[PDB]
Amino acid sequence: LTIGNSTITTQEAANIIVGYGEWPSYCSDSDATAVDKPTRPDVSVNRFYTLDTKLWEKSSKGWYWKFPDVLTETGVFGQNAQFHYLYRSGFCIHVQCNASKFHQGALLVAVLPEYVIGTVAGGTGTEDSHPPYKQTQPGADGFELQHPYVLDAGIPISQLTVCPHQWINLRTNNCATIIVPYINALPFDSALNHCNFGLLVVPISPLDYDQGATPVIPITITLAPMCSEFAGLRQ
Amino acid sequence: LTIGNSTITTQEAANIIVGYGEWPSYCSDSDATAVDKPTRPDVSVNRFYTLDTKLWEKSSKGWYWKFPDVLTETGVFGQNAQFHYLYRSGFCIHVQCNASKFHQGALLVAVLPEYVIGTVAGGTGTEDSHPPYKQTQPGADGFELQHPYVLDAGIPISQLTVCPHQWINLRTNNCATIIVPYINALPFDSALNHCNFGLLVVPISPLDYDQGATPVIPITITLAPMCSEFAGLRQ
Amino acid sequence: SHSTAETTLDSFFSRAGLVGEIDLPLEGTTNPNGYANWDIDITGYAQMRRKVELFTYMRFDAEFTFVACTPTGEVVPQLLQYMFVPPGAPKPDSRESLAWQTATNPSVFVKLSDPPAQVSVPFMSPASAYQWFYDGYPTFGEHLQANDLDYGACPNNMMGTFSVRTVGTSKSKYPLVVRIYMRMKHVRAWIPRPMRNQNYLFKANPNYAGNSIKPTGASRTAITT
Amino acid sequence: SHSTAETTLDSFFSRAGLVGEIDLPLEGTTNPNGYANWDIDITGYAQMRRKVELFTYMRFDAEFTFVACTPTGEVVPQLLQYMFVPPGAPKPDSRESLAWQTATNPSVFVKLSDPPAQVSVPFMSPASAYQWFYDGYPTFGEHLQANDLDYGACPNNMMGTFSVRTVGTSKSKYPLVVRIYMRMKHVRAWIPRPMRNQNYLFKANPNYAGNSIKPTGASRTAITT
Amino acid sequence: GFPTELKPGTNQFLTTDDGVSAPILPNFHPTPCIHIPGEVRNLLELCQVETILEVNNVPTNATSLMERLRFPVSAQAGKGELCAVFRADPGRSGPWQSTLLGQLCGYYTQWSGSLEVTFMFTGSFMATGKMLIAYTPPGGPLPKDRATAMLGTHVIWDFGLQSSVTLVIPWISNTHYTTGLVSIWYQTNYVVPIGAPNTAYIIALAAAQKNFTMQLCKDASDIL
Amino acid sequence: GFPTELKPGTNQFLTTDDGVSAPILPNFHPTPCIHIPGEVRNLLELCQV
Amino acid sequence: GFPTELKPGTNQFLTTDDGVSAPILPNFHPTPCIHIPGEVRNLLELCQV
Repeated sequence: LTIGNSTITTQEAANIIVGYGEWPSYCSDSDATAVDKPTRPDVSVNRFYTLDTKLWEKSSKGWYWKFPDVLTETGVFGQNAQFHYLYRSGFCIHVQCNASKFHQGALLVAVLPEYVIGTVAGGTGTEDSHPPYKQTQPGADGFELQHPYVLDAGIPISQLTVCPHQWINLRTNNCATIIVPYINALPFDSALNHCNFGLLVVPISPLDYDQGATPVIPITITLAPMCSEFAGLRQ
Repeated sequence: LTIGNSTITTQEAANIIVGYGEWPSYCSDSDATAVDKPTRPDVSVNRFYTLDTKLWEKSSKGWYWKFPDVLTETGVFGQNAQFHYLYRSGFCIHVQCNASKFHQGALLVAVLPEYVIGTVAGGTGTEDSHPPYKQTQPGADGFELQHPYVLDAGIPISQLTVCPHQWINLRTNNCATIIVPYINALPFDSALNHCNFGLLVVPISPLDYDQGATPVIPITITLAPMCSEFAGLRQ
Repeated sequence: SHSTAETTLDSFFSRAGLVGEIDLPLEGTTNPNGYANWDIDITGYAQMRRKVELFTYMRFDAEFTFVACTPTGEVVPQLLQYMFVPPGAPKPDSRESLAWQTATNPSVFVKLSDPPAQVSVPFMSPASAYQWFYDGYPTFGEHLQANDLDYGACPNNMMGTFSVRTVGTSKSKYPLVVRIYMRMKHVRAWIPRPMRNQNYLFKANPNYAGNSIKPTGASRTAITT
Repeated sequence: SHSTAETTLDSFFSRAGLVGEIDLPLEGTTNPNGYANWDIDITGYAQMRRKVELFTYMRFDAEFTFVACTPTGEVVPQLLQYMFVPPGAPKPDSRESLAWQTATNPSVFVKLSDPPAQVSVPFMSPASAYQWFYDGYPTFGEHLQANDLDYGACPNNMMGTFSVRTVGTSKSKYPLVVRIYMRMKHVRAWIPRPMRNQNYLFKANPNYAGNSIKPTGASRTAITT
Repeated sequence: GFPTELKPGTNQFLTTDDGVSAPILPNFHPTPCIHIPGEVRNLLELCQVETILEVNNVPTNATSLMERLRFPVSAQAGKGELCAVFRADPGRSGPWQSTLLGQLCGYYTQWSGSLEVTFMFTGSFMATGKMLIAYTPPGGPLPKDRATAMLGTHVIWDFGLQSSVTLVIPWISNTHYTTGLVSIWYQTNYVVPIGAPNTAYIIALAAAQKNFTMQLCKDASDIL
Repeated sequence: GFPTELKPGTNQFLTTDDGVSAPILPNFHPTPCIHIPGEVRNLLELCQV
Repeated sequence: GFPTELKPGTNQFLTTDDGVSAPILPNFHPTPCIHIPGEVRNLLELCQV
């Protein structure tokens, strides 16, 4: 893939894995879904937007993101899609971790479409609900889980692999690349209001060093959205 | 049309519009509608009937006509349709208004098949009914509307365009010509008892002058009946 | 939803609607005789008139269903009589009238225990199509000046009428209620008209009020949404 | 056992499950009226919810069956009315509502003597497929922060609602109970999910307890079988 | 003879049940179907006919009830704001209830399609000026000003193209919020020579084009 | 007409019987089946992941 | 056996119903249709006399 500004080169072992087995496509619209024609080049906004890199402690318990969201005030992607009426796109996302040959651990990069992340509070002591407002727009840094075993959704990682996933074993792979197409009932919904998609990077073997060695492990996420769908509006 | 007495030359603006998409036809009777033969030369009755021209002031609110009736003591036609047993014809009617290019307004000439126009009185204070006399049998002179928004029929002009219509906007066209075929459940009904058909000429932008200009604007009606059908009776 | 099937006249009109609710108490204040004529109006299903006065001429068959019950809803072993009499044929006057035995008046005999009868009434008019309003006097020939309120109604638009009995020489045993549902089939319509905007006053003419209502107002001013 | 017939989604789903238990007593304090609206939840069959949360999006037609009896089980000579009203359509508020006579609301008249009514409801959603949970606030456009309990639930996943009456102007004579069974037909599903492991609290969000249980425990130690 | 098992739905009366029923008069041959010119076999034919749009849904007096089809332009306001045609959703309560389209949509539930709104100018022959019509898609609020509206879908209408101007809104849908907005702005003042009324009028009539489709039938009328 | 004898199983309601029932909305045409990428037509597909 | 749903109009007696009913004497052979000259098959022929 030599499309964009600067890449990050790998020895390209077959850690490549496509969402459900079929590539992200464009919209097949030479019929009548919209008489106005959204127009989209492959390299305008398909820049390699690399998020903030995050730390991995022993007591880290996994992290999640939402994707139509994550680009809002993020990149020229967010500066246009907020103003555009409708959105659709595939992704090439690269979760990359840099570690030593003395470190041991296990990460599980997995991909999940409709991610309803809960959640609950205490009980019925004072109030029964209050899910957070800041639940959407988790920043590149955010956010930590609460109960990773159930993904704060009452759903087990034990079977998380049933969704398109990919392993990062510091024994073998420090790099993983997974591609997802667009996934929705409608070929066009709006973006920031509905996050079509969620990404998880959760450790299973919770890492161990022997001290005197850098205790923090970088998990750098690198994104490249393919087959987007836009045109332009006002401001 | 160079068929008849005197014609009227026009620059043939895109005023052409046919009733419902079909030319007025004659009678097909090699079936079993009548062993009797209706008789009509093509040049017998096709004279250009121009009625009296009516005035259009700012306080004008529209007029309507009924067509089989309007010819009674009207023309040699009414002197002809009154004696016959059965009637059938389409019409080609030419509505022409002459105004200045300093005058402005907007007319909607429209034609309506079965036109039952009411009507009602006050309440139950003085009279409860009194259905109208000259409601049917409208002379050339008549008739003025009463409440144009509902065509005195509880029916909105807002959707009058659903019927065969044509606009006269003094911005562009001052002339309109519209053709109607025969339209009834029976191919032959009687004339003087039932007016199968109604014509409306309603202003929406009720004309405006700048004073010092003649405040009366003429809406001249001209009629030309195609495909009549008769044979002969007594006297 | 790329399909125009729900915009067909048939799909737009095909639905058994309640158009008749006939009450037969054991004895009471409705009809102490044990006998009822139902002139067959389509307007019984209220909204239907506007729904069909979209057009001038249209044409259809009619499939009627007869659900009869007690006012309680108790289903009861009663044997009753449905009679459809053609436009030409006369209507019965008494419970013991002869019209009930007149063969040319098609009759239906079912029990309430037996599931609702289901019949079809064809296109009865001598015209090519039904007609909702006649821009003329329904009198053929020279006019009579006795009255002139006889306006707009086309008389050969009557598609018959239905009559009901609790069969027998003696009076009924149970208080009964018959309901009639109308379904329109092979629909063909013709000349399209603008749709009604006022309330109706009478049920034979497009009459209106001495004060016009507006199909939408309260918009303040043209600038404010 | 070499056959993939019982591993198709259809065989996995083709079975009428009880989803409705509506009581219409002679009189009491649930609904003293003789009248009940039944919003059409599939969650009525308890286990079905986890059974369908195996996937994200799925799609099917639905065959409904209505068995009615007394709380005793006495089958009773009563004629009742089932009315299905679409998602858009309004629900009746009173027993004597006008909505019962509204034609665009398909209605069913059966007796308890008559075997249970059976109708088929097609795929209703304006979407191409159903959706069990919407990872967004269901408003298109700007967010409304007046309320935020409106989360995850997709409203056009609602496939209508059912209403029941004891037919008649007067109240019923007998105490009745209607039971509703749903069978899913041409089922096609899509995106696979891990299956639920904790208990449900609400029916609009996959919320869980403030203390996690374990989908299997009591294993003593890894060495001992 | 022939064996049979009766199945549920037996003896049931379904209002929308479509079957062939017992004919009451089987020997009867009805009056023949002769050809009558204007005929409809689909309501969309009606959904596609251009009909008047009551933008000026302001006055409620029968003497001023006619003012709704019409909406004015005058030499008073300059380069400012004249009129938004309000929401661009026909079946929704508003100006569109005047259109035939808006009414038949009231006989259904949710729709999807494209609309075109042709505007007609009724002023004098000698009048000249400019108007820019600006559509504002759902989600995006009404453009603050002219300069804000120009950066989007908009058409500068001059009375050189006097006859009309057709504005086609691409796509609208009902998915059970915020809808499309059409705004009409004074690009410039209504200039006239002497002898012309310092005020003129516009009539707006609209319809849906051919990709327009509708949903399930639903009834809600006026009479009771 | 065509002679018929009712046989046992008449008027019986079987929860798992596979028959065609009366359609509630015979005029209704649902939104089209557009292609959604990941699809399952057999649960065995899950047994293999 | 063969599945069936009974529809409304069931058990109804319609006076103008055109059906074939059970024959009372199926083995009976009625006297043959010998030819008698003047015959009418339609009432309109009378309308023309």
